[PDB]
Amino acid sequence: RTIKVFTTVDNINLHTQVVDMSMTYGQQFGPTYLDGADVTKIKPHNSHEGKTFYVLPNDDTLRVEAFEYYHTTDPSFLGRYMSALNHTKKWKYPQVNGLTSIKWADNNSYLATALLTLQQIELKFNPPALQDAYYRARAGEAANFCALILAYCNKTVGELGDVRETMSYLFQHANLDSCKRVLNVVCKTCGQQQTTLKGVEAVMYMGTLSYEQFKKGVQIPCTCGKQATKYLVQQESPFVMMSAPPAQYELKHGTFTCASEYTGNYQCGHYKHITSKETLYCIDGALLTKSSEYKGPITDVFYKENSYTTTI
Amino acid sequence: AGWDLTVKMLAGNEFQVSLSSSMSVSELKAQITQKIGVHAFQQRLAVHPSGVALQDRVPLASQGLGPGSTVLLVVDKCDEPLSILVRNNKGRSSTYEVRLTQTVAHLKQQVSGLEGVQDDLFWLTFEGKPLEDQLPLGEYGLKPLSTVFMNLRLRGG
Ligand SMILES: [Zn+2]
Repeated sequence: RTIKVFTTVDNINLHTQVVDMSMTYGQQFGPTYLDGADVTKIKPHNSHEGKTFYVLPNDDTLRVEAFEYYHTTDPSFLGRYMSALNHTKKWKYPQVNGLTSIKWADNNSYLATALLTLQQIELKFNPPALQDAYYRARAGEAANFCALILAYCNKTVGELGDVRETMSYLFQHANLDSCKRVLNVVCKTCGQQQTTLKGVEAVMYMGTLSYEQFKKGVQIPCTCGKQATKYLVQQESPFVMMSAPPAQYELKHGTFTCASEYTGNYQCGHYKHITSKETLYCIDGALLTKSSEYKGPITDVFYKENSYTTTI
Repeated sequence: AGWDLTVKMLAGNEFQVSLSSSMSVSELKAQITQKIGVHAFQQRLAVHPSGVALQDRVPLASQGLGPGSTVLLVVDKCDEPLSILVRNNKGRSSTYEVRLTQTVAHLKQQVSGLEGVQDDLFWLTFEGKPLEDQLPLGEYGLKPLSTVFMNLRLRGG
């Protein structure tokens, strides 16, 4: 005696299967998952009729479907994705006017900060899996997006994390081709040098949190011994990310999009999210606090941008 | 729809690889790696017989290549040592001798030793792309005197 189930890799192309109830799922499909739960070594229950199961791509059809969705051939992916999801569906996702954080659990503060950030910057993902999940995360059903973020970044539930590392890994899977940055580095021995950057490098800088400082110049050490001045000549992107080692920084309302606060060291630490709505919000996981002004250890600051040319 | 491509080698001998429409050069090289065990970065690919080079991020279906088309693979095993720079949080570029065949992991070992930091408390980037431990240096297209950035890893829970 048998039941009817669906096997898939994308939850788009569903394949009708008839399962012998005497054998494990594993004995018929190889590695098999029900909403992230590993049901490989489990015999089919009656309550499984008509339900969808994810499986390891194990034929040239499933392989095509899977790459078209995830943009990876990596055989471990559904393993690490489904393993993450199995935890992320059990987290709570509190909102403030549609902005979705995560109640603290399994050291998830960095994920929560990343998740909040992603909802406030104009970003277009390439793997349909990320784009689909990204649109459902903005709507409030965000557990799936978090599991994909963990998998793509190759981190696990429980592991400590860095928000800048995470955005760096994700930005590789985003279309940033239209993004362009032009800098001038002004030494006294090299002279003046103008470099044009594209993609990820056009939107991330590590050295200062201030966008207004980067526009009128920052001191960096040069190859030629002493100190050159780097400044921003032209910028064409929907946002910019400005990062620097955690430092006591004042965030003025209306002068930035959102920012990451880091309290701790290079062993253990904790992230809070600060965003500029009608006033300044401080979102520590589930807890929300409003203030007209904010000072604290900021490490990452996101700004809104369209097209900037300098006057120098 | 999936589709099959013919890879002609300069040894003369052919084989077949399975693609999907959204696949570009990276995945072809990764599929060739599968069948003949040659690092992606050591493969030069061009349309056969026209002999025009492949566009690096636009899909293969978008370019000339469709089902029944052929591509020429030639293999540059050249593994000469080269000098690369690895800059820390301060700004001090230090020079390391490496080969494009040795893993990012092996490079972190060297940088961990010289900068005196546990290998798992920093990550490396080249041109904004994170370097993954298990992959070889060649994948990230490092030239002689290319500058790898060392990033101190925050540990947020
Ligand atoms: Zn100089």
